[PDB]
Amino acid sequence: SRMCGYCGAPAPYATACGLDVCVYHTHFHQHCPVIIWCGHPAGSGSCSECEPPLGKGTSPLDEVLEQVPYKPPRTVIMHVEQGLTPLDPGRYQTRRGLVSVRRGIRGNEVDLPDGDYASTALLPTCKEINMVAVASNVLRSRFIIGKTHWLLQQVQDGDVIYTPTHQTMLDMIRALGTCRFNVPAGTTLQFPAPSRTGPWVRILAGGWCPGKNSFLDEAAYCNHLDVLRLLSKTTLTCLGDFKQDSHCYVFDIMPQTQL
Ligand SMILES: [Zn+2]
Ligand SMILES: [Zn+2]
Ligand SMILES: [Zn+2]
Ligand SMILES: [Zn+2]
Repeated sequence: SRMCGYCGAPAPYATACGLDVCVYHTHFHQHCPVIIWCGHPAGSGSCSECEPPLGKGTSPLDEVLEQVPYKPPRTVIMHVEQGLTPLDPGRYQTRRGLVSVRRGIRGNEVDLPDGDYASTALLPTCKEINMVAVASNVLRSRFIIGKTHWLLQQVQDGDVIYTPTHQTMLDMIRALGTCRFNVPAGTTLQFPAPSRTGPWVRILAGGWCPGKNSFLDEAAYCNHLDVLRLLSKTTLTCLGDFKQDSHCYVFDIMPQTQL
């Protein structure tokens, strides 16, 4: 049961960039195309139903997306046999509507009859963003105004520490000492071996993973969409300089603490 990334209402449709949207919000997403009930992009004028003009979006997500130009992927054919496809896991727009492809024991599982289907993969740009949750969680978050001794006192084994780059991830691992992590695939840096115990250290672009308390290292330098993705699922304790395009808009609303 998918919910609208803007307002939280039931979302039968999705943007090309991966945001779920309700009937209303199909027409307020200027960033990229939204295929609607008639099968055409909203406001395209391909038929009577998609003739009405688009509106300008009023979510700060829409402001963030002004700096992220939509790059449309090429149409690829999804071969399906015995409920399996060669195409990677993800969400795809087809003539049967939206279709999910999930990794399983046998391979990439997809709930479609045997055949070949023209498909357009949705981008991960706005994957799992929920602005209703962001508005709630940001007010119960905290930006903490090196002072790594503070982090060691507060951090626990069940916590998760998100971090922007491979370099910042490496430096966080050295500062913590004993900690769990997965070494990023295709990295030029020399990471140490992950311990059996300790707090998890995860690369920000990997998205949200369940944890007790969550931290955002160098929050001012972090990708805006990834931050929103994180605040869609949990409150954060943000770290580093407040400022150093600019930092994400959420940090103007977020409560602060010194020391
Ligand atoms: Zn909506
Ligand atoms: Zn979009
Ligand atoms: Zn139409
Ligand atoms: Zn600001």
